[PDB]
Amino acid sequence: QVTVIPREQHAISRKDISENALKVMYRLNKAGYEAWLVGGGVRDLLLGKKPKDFDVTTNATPEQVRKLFRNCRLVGRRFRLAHVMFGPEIIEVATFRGNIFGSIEEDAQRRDFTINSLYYSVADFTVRDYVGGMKDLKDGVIRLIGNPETRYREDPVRMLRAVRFAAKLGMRISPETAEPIPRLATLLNDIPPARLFEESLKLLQAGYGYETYKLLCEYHLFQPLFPTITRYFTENGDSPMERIIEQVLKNTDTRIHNDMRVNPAFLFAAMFWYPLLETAQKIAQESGLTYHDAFALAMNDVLDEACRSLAIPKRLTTLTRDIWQLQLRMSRRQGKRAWKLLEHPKFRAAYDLLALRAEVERNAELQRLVKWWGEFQVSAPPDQKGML
Amino acid sequence: QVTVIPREQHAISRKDISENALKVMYRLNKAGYEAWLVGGGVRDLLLGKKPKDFDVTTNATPEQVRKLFRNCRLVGRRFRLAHVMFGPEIIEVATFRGNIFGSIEEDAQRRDFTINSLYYSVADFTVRDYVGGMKDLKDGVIRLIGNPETRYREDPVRMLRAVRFAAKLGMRISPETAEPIPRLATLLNDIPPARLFEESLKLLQAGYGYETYKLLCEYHLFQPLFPTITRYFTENGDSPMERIIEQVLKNTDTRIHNDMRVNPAFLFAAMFWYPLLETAQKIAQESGLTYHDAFALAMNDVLDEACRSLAIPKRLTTLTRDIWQLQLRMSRRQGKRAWKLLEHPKFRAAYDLLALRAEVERNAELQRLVKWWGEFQVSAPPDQKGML
Ligand SMILES: [Mg+2]
Ligand SMILES: [Mg+2]
Repeated sequence: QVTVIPREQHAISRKDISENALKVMYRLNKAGYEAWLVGGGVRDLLLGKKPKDFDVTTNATPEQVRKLFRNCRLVGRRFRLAHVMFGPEIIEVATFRGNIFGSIEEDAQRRDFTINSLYYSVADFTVRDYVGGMKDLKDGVIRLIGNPETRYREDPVRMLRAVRFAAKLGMRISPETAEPIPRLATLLNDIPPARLFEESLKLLQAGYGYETYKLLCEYHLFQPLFPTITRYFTENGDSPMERIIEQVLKNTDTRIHNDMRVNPAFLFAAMFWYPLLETAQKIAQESGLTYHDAFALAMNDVLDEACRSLAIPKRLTTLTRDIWQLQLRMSRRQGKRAWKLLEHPKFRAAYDLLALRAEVERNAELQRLVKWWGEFQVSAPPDQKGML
Repeated sequence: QVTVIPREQHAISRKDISENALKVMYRLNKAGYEAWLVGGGVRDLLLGKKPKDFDVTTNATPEQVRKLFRNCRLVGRRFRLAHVMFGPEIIEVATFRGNIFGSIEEDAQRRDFTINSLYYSVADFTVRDYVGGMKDLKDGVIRLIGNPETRYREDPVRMLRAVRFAAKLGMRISPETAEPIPRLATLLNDIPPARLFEESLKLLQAGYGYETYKLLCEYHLFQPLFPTITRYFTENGDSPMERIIEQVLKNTDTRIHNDMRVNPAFLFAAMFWYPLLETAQKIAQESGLTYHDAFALAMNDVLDEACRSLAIPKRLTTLTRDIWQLQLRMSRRQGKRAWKLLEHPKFRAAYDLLALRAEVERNAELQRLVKWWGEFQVSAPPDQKGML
């Protein structure tokens, strides 16, 4: 009913707050086609927040669009979606969708959620709401577009996004859009591990991982992704592993909010720590082997388990292992062979994993290794001498 | 004299300590060529220690050493002196010198010091002492070769080497080999700037820099190199700049010896600190403007006149700029920018410069900033937050 809403009444998504990606819409409008702003920004802008990306949408063949920007630095590849560069600014320019494409209204339906589907045009300063969009955005409601049941089945990932946005923005998930999940959760295991990875970092790294974890668990959507971990929760609720994941997420959340670059390998080596430590002690007694070699074995075990669900890059995995290895050495009350560690490119991680280990296990013996490497890592060579 | 010494009369020097340049010498010997092991390690082997390098000399022309090795990996270039590469152990094979190329007695002549001219042949397990070498190396005396006065004028840098070895091994410089230095020192500003740099680092950044600095001051060899510094020495003997330098050395020494790695950008940024700080006081209290901007000129000046003597690469200077910059940033008690700062690459250095600035000045309003940044960088995010 309320399809087109004008500048004065829409929380002024004030023209001037649009990264000059207007210069790209202009070349479109000034070229016969029409161009719009969708999801990402238009959502945030209308809310109030500082948008985190501007995505334009046009009705120009992904072909015509390629022609109109020969002078421009457009990073090709990939169908429908055309890319354009400036500085630390890249502009997504996707053609509508629907023989394939068609109206701006046809496109508004293939999109996932309501709020993420509001259109803005700089030409008339109006925003088109061909979905609950506006109302939902107002009430703080994440609502899936078509028939939940059907869409989820078509692309199970949508279940994850539905919960992610729900935790990222501070709103509740739509009723008819929430029911299906607990059931269909299982449906993710049919997804390339390559992807469940990509989409997993967008959940926990991204800066809202604590809340997003509170949800991914309360919708059994955590199960499919992290079996190796699910397995160890204690109905109790205070397992030291459980605490570790909660904290490491609150902390990784702080970092991302205070702009501090973060480690993806750290995250995993933190979550999978106790389960690793468990499979370590298990193979120890069940095969009377030496601890250092039992643990060294367990690493391979836990990884190809997780790796089975989340395709983790061989890159990140190497580090992880190291972040763990150091958890051994760093305890052995070492001597003049410690400088060697203080130097490891991973000492920082390893340390911060020991910061936590001592924090959650409220173990005084461990918390000593930390108060020690605490001094020894910031000390100066003279004192660092004596210390050893 | 005693020209040749047998393996039964010369310190261990058992062929089994000669890593495997042996395979480079054998290939020559099998070809009707002379293989002598000369220089550093050949000296050390006698003392007992372990050779840090293995170089070899032969009566084979450089274009001959090329044929008999066209197979192996020759990191060629460099007239004379061919480069054989095993990998983490590269061997140098250089041709005898003189009309151009000559014999072993001829080569032993154009060689700087005594102990650095003993030859060894796997062929007959004998060391060749054409120069004083043996005696010198026993008594522990750094004696030059020909006529001190003329060789120093030939290549002034030779004097720097004189102290360098004098410091490294625990030996004394020969009387005749010393007399000229105080007088001839000034001959160093007639030496390319970039070249001094090499030889400057070869002195301090070599893990002997404390003993080598003292010997550079006692022979007035320091002055020609770091004019910008000499200028602020105080008659009283131990100012704050005069402690800062002895410490940065004693420490950069400690590191190198406990096989750590070391930042040169740091070494300098430390020495030249107070001087910069001095050009700040004047540039400020005169032509009076803001301490920040004043301090910004103080940098360009110091580096300019300092880089007039030493040729510090644009690279190194830029990191020096940083370490200094951070000394103010870190100064002002504050936060939220803190993380944005803790993430700075040259932060590790900056901290350690404050480490010293506090030690030397004994000022408890700095040792205070240290006890802070010290704790703010070892504790995890929950505390790192409350500390602001
Ligand atoms: Mg982007
Ligand atoms: Mg060398």
